[PDB]
Amino acid sequence: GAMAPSYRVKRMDIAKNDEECVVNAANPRGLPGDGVCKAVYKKWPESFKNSATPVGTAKTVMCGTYPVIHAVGPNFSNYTESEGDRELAAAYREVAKEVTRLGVNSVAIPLLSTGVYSGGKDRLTQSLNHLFTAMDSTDADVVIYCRDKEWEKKISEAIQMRT
Ligand SMILES: COc1ccc(C(=O)NCC(N)=O)cc1
Ligand SMILES: COc1ccc(C(=O)NCC(N)=O)cc1
Ligand SMILES: [Cl-]
Repeated sequence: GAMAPSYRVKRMDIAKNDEECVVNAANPRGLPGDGVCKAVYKKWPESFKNSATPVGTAKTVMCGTYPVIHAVGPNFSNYTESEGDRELAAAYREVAKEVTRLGVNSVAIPLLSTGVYSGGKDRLTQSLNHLFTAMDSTDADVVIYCRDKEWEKKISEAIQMRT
């Protein structure tokens, strides 16, 4: 574990992380996709060998020795708010099991079920609270990667609020 487990947020490309493993905002089919998924595909394409996995699950594939944890958040265009919420919580619980299993001291993570999976809605608070619920019991340093200047501020405030 980390000596004093922490949360941090950075506004930059998760493909340039300084952590021991990465969480991909994957699709269920292991396709290159767009946004974070496409950035992960460009940096670690070997990790998309048999990466397909259902909604609400996480599947780890090694790129060399570097673990990519493919986490599949629901697409809120297809799910009810109720069922979407349940699957988004579940995907994060599966990320926490994999981070633990791998024995890493740090993990880079994006906010799942945002952007194209958001169903046209700001889900910063919903996605961040499910991330905390899952990762609070892990001792890895968690570095959250974001792509909105306002989101960086709000995520940073939510981390400080709890400390
Ligand atoms: C390539 O990864 C990133 C990382 C961050 C951003 C971003 O913050 N864009 C919105 C803005 N410039 O306010 C975009 C892409
Ligand atoms: C109002 O609909 C939306 C839908 C999606 C977002 C969102 O995820 N923004 C952050 C990002 N692009 O990473 C915000 C608002
Ligand atoms: Cl960058």
